[PDB]
Amino acid sequence: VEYRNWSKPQCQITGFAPFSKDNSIRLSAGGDIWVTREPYVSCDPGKCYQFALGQGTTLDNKHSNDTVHDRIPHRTLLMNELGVPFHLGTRQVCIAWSSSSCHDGKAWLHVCITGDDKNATASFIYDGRLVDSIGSWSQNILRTQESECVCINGTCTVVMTDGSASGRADTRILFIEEGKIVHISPLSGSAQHIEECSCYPRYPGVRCICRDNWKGSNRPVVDINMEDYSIDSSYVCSGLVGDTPRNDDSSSNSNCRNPNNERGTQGVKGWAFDNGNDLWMGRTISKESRSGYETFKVIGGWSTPNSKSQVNRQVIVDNNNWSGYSGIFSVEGKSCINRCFYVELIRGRPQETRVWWTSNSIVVFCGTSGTYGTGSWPDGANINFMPI
Amino acid sequence: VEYRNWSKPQCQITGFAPFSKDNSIRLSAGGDIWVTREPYVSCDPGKCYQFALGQGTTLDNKHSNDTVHDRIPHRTLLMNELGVPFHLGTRQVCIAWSSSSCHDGKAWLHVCITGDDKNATASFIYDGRLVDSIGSWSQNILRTQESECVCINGTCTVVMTDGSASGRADTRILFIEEGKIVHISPLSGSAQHIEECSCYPRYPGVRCICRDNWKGSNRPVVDINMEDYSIDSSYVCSGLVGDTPRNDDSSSNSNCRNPNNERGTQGVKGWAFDNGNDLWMGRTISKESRSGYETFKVIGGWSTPNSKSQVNRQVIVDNNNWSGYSGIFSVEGKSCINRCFYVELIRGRPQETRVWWTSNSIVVFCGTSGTYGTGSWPDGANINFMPI
Amino acid sequence: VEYRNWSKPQCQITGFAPFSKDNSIRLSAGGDIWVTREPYVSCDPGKCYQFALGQGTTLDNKHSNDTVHDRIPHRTLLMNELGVPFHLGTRQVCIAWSSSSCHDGKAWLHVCITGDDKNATASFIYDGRLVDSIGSWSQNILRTQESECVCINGTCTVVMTDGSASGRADTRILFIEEGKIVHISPLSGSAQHIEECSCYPRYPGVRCICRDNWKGSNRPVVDINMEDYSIDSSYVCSGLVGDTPRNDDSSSNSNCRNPNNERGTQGVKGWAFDNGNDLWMGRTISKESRSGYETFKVIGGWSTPNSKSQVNRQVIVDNNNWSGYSGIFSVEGKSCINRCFYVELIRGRPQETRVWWTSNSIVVFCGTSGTYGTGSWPDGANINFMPI
Amino acid sequence: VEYRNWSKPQCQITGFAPFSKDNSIRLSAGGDIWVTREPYVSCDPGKCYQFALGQGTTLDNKHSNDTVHDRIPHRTLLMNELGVPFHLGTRQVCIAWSSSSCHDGKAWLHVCITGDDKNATASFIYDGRLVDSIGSWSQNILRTQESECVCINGTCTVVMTDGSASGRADTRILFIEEGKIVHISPLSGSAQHIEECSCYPRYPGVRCICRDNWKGSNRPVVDINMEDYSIDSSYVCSGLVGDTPRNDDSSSNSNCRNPNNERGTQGVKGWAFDNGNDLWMGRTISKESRSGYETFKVIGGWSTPNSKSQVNRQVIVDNNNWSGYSGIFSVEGKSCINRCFYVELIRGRPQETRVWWTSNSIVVFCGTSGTYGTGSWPDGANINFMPI
Ligand SMILES: *[C@@H]1O[C@H](CO)[C@@H](O[C@@H]2O[C@H](CO)[C@@H](O[C@@H]3O[C@H](CO)[C@@H](O)[C@H](O[C@H]4O[C@H](CO)[C@@H](O)[C@H](O)[C@@H]4O[C@H]4O[C@H](CO)[C@@H](O)[C@H](O)[C@@H]4O[C@H]4O[C@H](CO)[C@@H](O)[C@H](O)[C@@H]4O)[C@@H]3O)[C@H](O)[C@H]2NC(C)=O)[C@H](O)[C@H]1NC(C)=O
Ligand SMILES: *[C@@H]1O[C@H](CO)[C@@H](O[C@@H]2O[C@H](CO)[C@@H](O[C@@H]3O[C@H](CO)[C@@H](O)[C@H](O[C@H]4O[C@H](CO)[C@@H](O)[C@H](O)[C@@H]4O[C@H]4O[C@H](CO)[C@@H](O)[C@H](O)[C@@H]4O[C@H]4O[C@H](CO)[C@@H](O)[C@H](O)[C@@H]4O)[C@@H]3O)[C@H](O)[C@H]2NC(C)=O)[C@H](O)[C@H]1NC(C)=O
Ligand SMILES: *[C@@H]1O[C@H](CO)[C@@H](O[C@@H]2O[C@H](CO)[C@@H](O[C@@H]3O[C@H](CO)[C@@H](O)[C@H](O[C@H]4O[C@H](CO)[C@@H](O)[C@H](O)[C@@H]4O[C@H]4O[C@H](CO)[C@@H](O)[C@H](O)[C@@H]4O)[C@@H]3O)[C@H](O)[C@H]2NC(C)=O)[C@H](O)[C@H]1NC(C)=O
Ligand SMILES: *[C@@H]1O[C@H](CO)[C@@H](O[C@@H]2O[C@H](CO)[C@@H](O[C@@H]3O[C@H](CO)[C@@H](O)[C@H](O[C@H]4O[C@H](CO)[C@@H](O)[C@H](O)[C@@H]4O[C@H]4O[C@H](CO)[C@@H](O)[C@H](O)[C@@H]4O)[C@@H]3O)[C@H](O)[C@H]2NC(C)=O)[C@H](O)[C@H]1NC(C)=O
Ligand SMILES: *[C@@H]1O[C@H](CO)[C@@H](O[C@@H]2O[C@H](CO)[C@@H](O)[C@H](O)[C@H]2NC(C)=O)[C@H](O)[C@H]1NC(C)=O
Ligand SMILES: *[C@@H]1O[C@H](CO)[C@@H](O[C@@H]2O[C@H](CO)[C@@H](O)[C@H](O)[C@H]2NC(C)=O)[C@H](O)[C@H]1NC(C)=O
Ligand SMILES: *[C@@H]1O[C@H](CO)[C@@H](O[C@@H]2O[C@H](CO)[C@@H](O)[C@H](O)[C@H]2NC(C)=O)[C@H](O)[C@H]1NC(C)=O
Ligand SMILES: *[C@@H]1O[C@H](CO)[C@@H](O[C@@H]2O[C@H](CO)[C@@H](O)[C@H](O)[C@H]2NC(C)=O)[C@H](O)[C@H]1NC(C)=O
Ligand SMILES: CCC(CC)O[C@@H]1C=C(C(=O)O)C[C@H](N)[C@H]1NC(C)=O
Ligand SMILES: CCC(CC)O[C@@H]1C=C(C(=O)O)C[C@H](N)[C@H]1NC(C)=O
Ligand SMILES: CCC(CC)O[C@@H]1C=C(C(=O)O)C[C@H](N)[C@H]1NC(C)=O
Ligand SMILES: CCC(CC)O[C@@H]1C=C(C(=O)O)C[C@H](N)[C@H]1NC(C)=O
Ligand SMILES: [Ca+2]
Ligand SMILES: [Ca+2]
Ligand SMILES: [Ca+2]
Ligand SMILES: [Ca+2]
Repeated sequence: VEYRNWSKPQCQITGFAPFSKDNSIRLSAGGDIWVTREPYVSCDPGKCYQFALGQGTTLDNKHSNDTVHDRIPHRTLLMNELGVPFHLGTRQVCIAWSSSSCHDGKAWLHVCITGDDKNATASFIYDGRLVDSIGSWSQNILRTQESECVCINGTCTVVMTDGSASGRADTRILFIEEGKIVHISPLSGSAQHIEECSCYPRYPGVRCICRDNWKGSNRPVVDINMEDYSIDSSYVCSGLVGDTPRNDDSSSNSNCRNPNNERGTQGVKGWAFDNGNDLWMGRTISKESRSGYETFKVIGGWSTPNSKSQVNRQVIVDNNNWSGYSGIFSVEGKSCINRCFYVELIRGRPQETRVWWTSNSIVVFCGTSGTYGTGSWPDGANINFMPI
Repeated sequence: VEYRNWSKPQCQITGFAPFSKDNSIRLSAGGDIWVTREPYVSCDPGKCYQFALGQGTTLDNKHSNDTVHDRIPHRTLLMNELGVPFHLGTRQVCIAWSSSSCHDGKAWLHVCITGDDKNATASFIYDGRLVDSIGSWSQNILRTQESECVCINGTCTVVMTDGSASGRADTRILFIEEGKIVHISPLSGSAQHIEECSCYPRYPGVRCICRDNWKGSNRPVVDINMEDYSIDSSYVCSGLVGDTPRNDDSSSNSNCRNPNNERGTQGVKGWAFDNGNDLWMGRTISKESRSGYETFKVIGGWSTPNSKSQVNRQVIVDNNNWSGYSGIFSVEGKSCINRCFYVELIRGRPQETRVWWTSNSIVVFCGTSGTYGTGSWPDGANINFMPI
Repeated sequence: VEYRNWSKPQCQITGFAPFSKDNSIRLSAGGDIWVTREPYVSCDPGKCYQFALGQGTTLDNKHSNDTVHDRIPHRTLLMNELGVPFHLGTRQVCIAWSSSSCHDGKAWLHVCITGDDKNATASFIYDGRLVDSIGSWSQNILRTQESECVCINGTCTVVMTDGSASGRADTRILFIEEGKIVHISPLSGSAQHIEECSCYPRYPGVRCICRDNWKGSNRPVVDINMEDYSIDSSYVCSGLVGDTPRNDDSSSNSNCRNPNNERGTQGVKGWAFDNGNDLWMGRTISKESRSGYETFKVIGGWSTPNSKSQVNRQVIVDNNNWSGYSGIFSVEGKSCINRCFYVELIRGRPQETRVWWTSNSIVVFCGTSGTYGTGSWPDGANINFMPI
Repeated sequence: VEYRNWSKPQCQITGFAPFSKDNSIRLSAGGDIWVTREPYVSCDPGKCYQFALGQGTTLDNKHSNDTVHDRIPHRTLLMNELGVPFHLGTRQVCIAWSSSSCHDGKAWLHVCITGDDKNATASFIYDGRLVDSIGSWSQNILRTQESECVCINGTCTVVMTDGSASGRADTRILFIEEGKIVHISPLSGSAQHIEECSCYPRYPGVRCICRDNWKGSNRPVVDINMEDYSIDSSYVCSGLVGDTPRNDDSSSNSNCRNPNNERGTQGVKGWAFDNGNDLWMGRTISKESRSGYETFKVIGGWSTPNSKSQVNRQVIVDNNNWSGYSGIFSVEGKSCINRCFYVELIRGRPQETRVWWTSNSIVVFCGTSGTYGTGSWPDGANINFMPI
C-alpha cells in the first residue's frame, strides 16, 4: 500500500447526487441503536465509513437521558462501514467527546479527545495503536474538527482549538506522521475564530472551511501548507454566508478578510469548496435554526467579495425538517478527486421535548458531473413513535 | 481480477433445485428485521448476495405503517450475503426506491433511484464511490430493473423507463463502464411497454424478459447488442404467458411480436430464458393474483408462436400461499453458465389486512442437470403472530 | 490451496478435553436466537464451524411452536464459526431438513435435503453454487448424515438413505467431486440398517459409525474405499453398545456382524472410532432416554466380539441433564489427525412440556494426548425462565 | 508471518493516555449484552482484542442470577475486537472459568480451564485447534492469569496455580510451543503466594507482577528465563504497595523479598512494570475496597526497598466509583515496546444489592511519551436503571 497524495485535479461538478442514508432514528424505535451526535464520513482507498460520537448508550435505554450533560467520559468514537447503522456490534474506536479521523493510504489515524473540560487529553491512534498524546494548552475544552482530517504523502494535518467559544481562542494546526506529532503551527492570517474545520485536500496543500463562533456568520478559511507548515486564513468571499445564525441574504455581507459581525455569535459546523472563482457550499435553509439543508454554487463566491449570484441550488432536507452539522469528505476517482458531504439530522432535544434524549441520523451526497432531479431526504422518524 | 465475459454455453437443465430461503417474516415476529420489498439476487465471482429495498424501518416498529406511501425518501438498497436475513447489521448500499446491481468481475455497480416522482435521480455507484448520475427524462417515475444488471468485458447494461405505467413510456438502455455512462440507446423493436426487466448474459449479448404493464399479458423481450449498442425487442412466443393478470391457458395467446391485449393492464415482474427453440419460465399459479409460483419448460416456447405444450413443471410455492416479484440471476460454473431465480413472498397489505405493513421474504432456486422431487416453500409466517 | 488428503496417522489419545460450548438456550431467554436441532461441527483447514438445522424461527417467537411438525419447508442449514451462537446475523446456507457439510481443502460442500417426504430433493452446493441435485430413490424421506462428510484428494463421500426407518431401507454412498456426483455405490456387507452416519477419514479410506434404527442397539460400521468405490459394512464389536435404547451392560451383546436384536428399534445418532484393537466411543448415560453423556475406551472394542472391559471413562453431561445426537469430526494437527466430538443438548419437548418448542445447545470436546480432570457441561438453562 | 521476539527497548513513558472504553453495563440496560468478569486485553501484530469470562448468559435475562455460583460449567472465554461490546454475535473461544490468551506472531494461543474444583482441566488451543491439556496437580482449583500470556520466538509462557487461596499453594510456569507443553518449571525464589500474574515481555525474558492472596499486600514478582526455563521470584520494592486490601501509605512496607504481613490475606489482580530503578504501577484508590483506580511512577520503586516518593499520578477512576481487576498488556511500536493496561469496572453484587447479578465493563489506557490532562472514566451505569 502507498501513501495518498491526492494529486489529481478536482472533479468538475454540476451539483450533488444521493449517496447514503442511515435511517438511525427510525430504526431506534424498533431495535437497539446507539445514541450519537457529531457524525462524519471518511473513506479508505476502497470504501467509506461513517463515524459519530456515541453517548455510551442506546436510544431505547434509560441512560439515553444522559445527553443533557456535556462531554461525558462515556462518549466514544463509533466507526462502521457507511450505511451500516450504529447497532450493538459497532466498534468503539477510542474514548472521545471530540474527534477527527483519516486514512493516509496505509492506515487509519484517529484523533480522540476526552477528559476534564479544563484539562483534556487528545490521543493519537494510528494503525490500531496509541502513538502520541497532547494535553490542553489553554485549559478550556481542547477540541477538534468533528470531520475527516487530511493526509498527503504520509503527513496528516488536523486543526485543533483550545480556549473560549465566544472570544479569542488558541487554534493550532498539527502535523502527524504515522500517529506521531512532528510539528505544530499556530493559526495565522485574518480568521479571528476557528471551530470545527471541514478540511479537504487541494494538492499540494489542505484547505479548511470552518465555524466562527464569535463575530462571524461568514465562514473562515484556513489554508495549510504541507511543505513548510505555514498557515494562512481569511473568510469565504460569498455574500451568501454559510453559518447559522446569519442575516437574511439581502443584508448579509462578507469582505473575504474579517468576520462580518452579523449575528456572528454561535454557529454550526459546515463546509464549502472552491472551483476557480466559484464556490460550492451548503447551509441550513433557516437563517436562525438548524432546520433544512440546501446546496448551491455561488458565481464568484471564492474570488469576489460579497458575491450573491447563485445557481444550481438543491434542497437536501426541506425546511420542515431538522438538520445539524455538515462536513466535507473527499473521494479519489480514476482521474479526479470528488467532493462529497454529509448532513447530521438531529432529533430530540432541544427542539423536540416529548423525548429526553438527543440523537441523529445522517444523509450523504456526492459530487456529480452528470444530471439529477429534486427531493428531500430528512430523518423521517415520527417523534410520537419514539421511546422517551 | 479480470472482467466477466460470460463466454460459456448455457447449462443444459432438467429443472430447478432448492438453493436458499431467508424466512424473513417468520423471524420478524421474534427479532429486529427490516421491512422490505423488491428483492433480488446477484453473485460476485465467489458468492451470492441478496438485495432488497428497505422501507427505512424494521417490522416490529411503529414506522412499519409507512409502507402505505409509495417511494419514500427513506428507502435504501440493502445488501447481505445470500441467506443472511436483513438484520440491523445490514449495510444500506445507497438511497433507492428502485434499483439494479451487478458485479463486472472486478467490482460492484449499483444503480439507485430516489427523489421526487416527477424529477428523480439515478445514482451510479461503482467500487464504493459515486461515479455518475442522471435525472428523469420524462418527469414520471424514473425506474429500473429491480434485479441484477449484466456486465460483459467491463461494460454493464441496465434497462430504465420513465413515463406512464399505463400507456406509452420512454424506455432507454444504458451502457456503463466502471460506473460511467458511456452510451444510452432508446428502446427499438415491437415491445410496446417495458417494466422491470429480468436480464441475463447470452454471450455476446444480453437478453431481458420484462413486464408489459399496458396492453400485454405476454412478456416483452429486449435484446441488447453489447458490441454496437443496438436494441431489438419483441414478445415471448409461448402461448402459456408469464404475466399476472392473464387469461387462462385455454384462451391465452402470444404472436411473438405484439402485446396480446388479454388482461394486459398491470402485471408483475417475472422472468424466462431460452434454450434453443424451448423456453424455461416461471409465473404465479393464480391467473389473477400474486398467489403461488410454478416453473416449467415450454416446448417451442421461444420459437413457435402460441406454443402451449409444457413439460417439467415444478411447484415452487403452492397456490394457497402468496408470491410476488420474481427474477433471474446467472451463475458461472466450471464449463457452463447456470440460470437461477428468486421469488418474492409478499406478506401483509393489500392481501392481509390484520397488519398495516407490507413486507416480504424470499425463496431461491437454481438450474440443475440432475434430478429432483417436489415440495412447496412459502413464506411460512402466521399472520396472527405478527406485530400489526 | 491444496486438497485435503488426511494422510497423517491418528493422534494417540488418552481421552478428551473441553473445546467449545455455545449456551444457546440460556442465551435464548435474553436475546434473539435460532430454534435448531441436529447440530454438527466441521472445520476448514484454519478453523471450526458449527452447523445446525434451523426451524425458520427464533426461540422467543410465537413461531417456535412449529417444531411439533416434522421436516417443514422452512428448515435451513445454519453455519457460524464455532462458539458463535445462532444469532440473527447467522447465514442460512441452504434449505435443508437433513444435511451434511465438509471442506475439501479448497471449498465447502453442503448436501441439503428438502421437500416432500415421498419426493425429496438433495441439493449439492460447492464453493457457493449449486452444482448437482438428486431426487428420492425410494420415495420415503431421502436423508443424510447430520454430521460432516469426508473428502480425500478432492473426492467427498456422503452416506444417504431412503426408505423405512423401521425396516429394510435403501442406503447409498455418494462420491462427489467439486459438487458433482461422480459415482453412487449401494450399501454392501452385513449392516442391515443405516442412519445418520458419523464418518471420519482413515487414510486411504473413510470409516463411518452409524445408527441402526431397526434391529440393532449395536452401532453399524460402514467402510468406504475411496480408490474403487467399494463398500463394506458390519457392526461395532464392543459388548458395551453405543445406541439408545439398549440393554444393560450385563445383558448387552455384539458379534461384530449382525444387529443384536436387543431393544434394536429406534436409536440416536452417535459415534465411535478405532485405535488398533481398541475402541473410543460415546453414548448417553441412560439406557433408554437421551439423558447424560459419557465417553470411554473399550479394550479390544474394535477387534474382540462382545468385549466389555472399559477404561478412561469421562462424564461429559451428567445423567440429570438432557443430551441428544452426537457425532465425530476430525481436525488435522502438525503430525497427526485428531478426533473430536460434539453433543447435542436437547431442551423442550417432548421431555420438558412447560414450553411448546424443542431446541438445543451444544458442547464440544477434542482428543488429547495430555491429562484432564472431571466435570459436567450440560445445557444449563432453567426451563422455568424460558419463553413458552 | 514471523514469531514475535519483543526485542525492542521499552517505550519511555510520561504517563498514560485514554485508549478504549466499552460501556458494557450502560448498554446492557438497552440491548442484549453478555454478563462477564475477569476481562483482559491482548493484541495480535495488527490490532487489539478484548477478552472476558462469560457467565453463559446476557444481563437482561433471568439466568443473570447465576453469578452467585462460582466457576459454573457455562463460563466461556469471549473474544471481540477491542471496543466491540460483548453482544450476541461474540465468539465463545473455549470453555473457561479461568483463562489466559496470547498471540505468538503467527497464531493465537488460548489457555482455558474448566471443570470440577478438585479436578479441573486446562485446555491449550492454538491456531484454532486443541493441541494439549493438563489436569489439576493439587486438586484445588487449577487456575491461571486472567490476562495475556507472553511469547518470545515461538515459546509462550503462562503462570498457573493449584492449591490453597489462603496458604501455601503449588505454582508452576508452563512453556508452550504451538499449543504443546514443552516444559514445566516449579516456582522458585522468595514469593510465597502467586495468583493472577500480569506478565510482560522484558527481552530476553518475561516478568510478571502478581497477587499474593495469603500474607502480602506487596505484589510478588515472577521472573521467567525463556532460555533455560529457570524461575526467580521476589516482591515489588515500592513502599507504596499495589494490592487491595493494604495499609495506608504512612504504614505500608515492602522489603523486596518477603510478604509484608500487612492486611495480607485476600487481594486483587493488578500490575506494575519497571523502568530502570523506577516503577510504574496502578492500584485501587481505596485501601480496603475495589473502588477507584490510580496510576503513578514510584521513584526507586523497583530498586529501593520501601521507596515512597511518587510522581506523575493520574486518576483513572475516581474513588466514588467501582473498579476491580487490572492487568498489563504490551504493544509493539516502530522502535519500542509500549505498556498499556485495562481496568475492570465491576457492577452489581456484592457492592450493589439492588440487582442479583455481577458484571463489568472496561476502560483501557496506553503508555504515552507525550502529554495529557485529567479525568475519570468509570463504568457510568445507573444501578436503578438496570434489570435486576
Ligand atoms: C416426484 O417429483 C418429480 C419431479 O418434480 C415429478 O415428476 C414431474 O411431474 C410433473 C407432473 O406430472 C411433470 O410435468 C408435467 O409434464 C407433462 C408432460 O409430460 C405436462 O403435460 C404437465 O403439464 C400439465 O399438467 C400440469 C399439472 O401437473 C398443469 O399445471 C399444466 O397446466 C398442464 O396441464 C394442461 O395440459 C394437460 C395436457 O395437455 C391437460 O390435460 C390439462 O388439462 C391442462 O390443459 C390446460 O392447458 C393446456 C395448455 O398447456 C390447454 O391446451 C388446455 O386447454 C387447458 O387449459 C407437466 O408439465 C414433470 O415433467 C415431471 N418431471 C420429471 C423430471 O419427470 C413426479 O411426478 C413426482 N412423483 C410423484 C409420485 O408425484
Ligand atoms: C492537568 O493534568 C496534568 C497531568 O495529569 C496534571 O499534572 C500532574 O499533577 C499531579 C498532581 O499534582 C502530579 O503528580 C504528583 O506528583 C507529585 C510530585 O511532584 C507527588 O507528590 C504527588 O503525589 C502526592 O499527591 C497525590 C495527590 O495529588 C497523592 O495521591 C499521593 O499519595 C501523594 O501524596 C502524598 O505525598 C505528599 C508529598 O510527600 C504528601 O503531601 C501527601 O500528604 C501524601 O503523603 C502520604 O503518602 C506518603 C508517601 O507517598 C507518606 O510519606 C505520607 O505519610 C502520607 O501517607 C503526585 O504524584 C503529576 O506529576 C503531574 N503530571 C505532570 C506531567 O506534570 C495537572 O495538575 C493538571 N492541572 C491542574 C490545574 O490540575
Ligand atoms: C428538476 O430538478 C432540477 C435539478 O435539481 C431542477 O433544476 C434546478 O432548478 C433550480 C431552481 O430553479 C436552479 O437553481 C436556481 O438557479 C437560479 C439561477 O439560474 C438562481 O437564481 C436560483 O436561486 C434563487 O432561487 C432560489 C429558489 O429556487 C432561492 O432559494 C435563492 O435564494 C435564489 O433566490 C434569490 O435570487 C433570485 C434571482 O436573483 C430572486 O428572484 C429571489 O427573490 C432571491 O433574491 C437557484 O439557484 C438550478 O440551477 C437547476 N439546476 C439545473 C442543473 O438546471 C428543476 O427545476 C427541477 N424541475 C422542476 C420542474 O422543478
Ligand atoms: C480426576 O479426573 C481423572 C480423569 O478424568 C479421573 O481418573 C479417571 O477415573 C475413571 C473412574 O475411575 C477411570 O475410568 C474407569 O476405568 C476403570 C478401569 O481402570 C473402569 O473399570 C471404569 O469403568 C467402570 O466404572 C464406571 C464408573 O467409574 C462405570 O460407569 C463403568 O460401567 C464400569 O463399571 C463396570 O465395571 C466395573 C469393573 O469391572 C464393575 O466394578 C462395575 O460394577 C461395572 O460392571 C472406568 O472406565 C479413568 O480411567 C481415569 N482416568 C485416568 C486418565 O486415570 C479421576 O478419578 C478423578 N479424580 C477423582 C478424585 O475422582
Ligand atoms: C432522565 O433524565 C430526565 C432529566 O433530563 C428526567 O426527567 C426529570 O424527572 C424528574 C423526576 O421525575 C422531574 O422532576 C424533572 O422535571 C424531569 N426533567 C425533565 C427535563 O423532564 C427523567 O426522569 C430521567 N429518566 C428516568 C427513567 O429516570
Ligand atoms: C400507522 O398508519 C395507519 C394508517 O395508515 C394508522 O391506522 C389508522 O389509525 C387511525 C387512528 O387510530 C384510524 O382512524 C384509521 O382508520 C387507521 N387507518 C387505517 C388504514 O387502518 C395507524 O394508527 C398507524 N400506526 C400507529 C402506531 O399510529
Ligand atoms: C403453538 O402451538 C401449540 C400446539 O403445538 C398451541 O397450544 C395449543 O393451544 C390450543 C388452543 O389454545 C389448545 O387447545 C391445545 O391444547 C394446545 N396444545 C398443546 C400441545 O399445548 C399454542 O397455542 C400455539 N401458540 C400460539 C401463540 O398460538
Ligand atoms: C435468581 O436467584 C436469586 C437467588 O440467588 C433469587 O432470589 C431469591 O428469591 C427467593 C424467592 O423469591 C427469595 O426467597 C430469596 O430471598 C432470594 N434470594 C436472594 C439472595 O435475594 C431470584 O428469585 C432468582 N431469579 C428469578 C427470576 O427467579
Ligand atoms: C466547546 C465549543 C464547541 C464549538 C463551538 O461547542 C460545540 C457545540 C455544539 C453544537 O453547537 O452543536 C456541540 C458540540 N459537541 C460542542 N463541542 C464540544 C467539544 O463540546
Ligand atoms: C411506477 C411503475 C412501476 C412498474 C409498473 O410500479 C411498480 C409497481 C409495484 C408492484 O406492482 O408491485 C411496486 C413497485 N415498487 C413499483 N415501482 C415503483 C418504482 O414505484
Ligand atoms: C426419518 C428417519 C430419521 C432417522 C431414523 O428420523 C430422524 C429422527 C429424529 C430423532 O431420532 O431425533 C429427528 C431427525 N430429524 C429425523 N430425521 C429426519 C430426516 O426427519
Ligand atoms: C480460587 C482463587 C482465586 C484467586 C485468589 O479466586 C479468584 C477470586 C476472585 C476475586 O477476587 O474477584 C474472582 C476469580 N474469578 C477467582 N478465581 C477463580 C478461578 O475462581
Ligand atoms: Ca458564527
Ligand atoms: Ca401486463
Ligand atoms: Ca437401534
Ligand atoms: Ca494480598
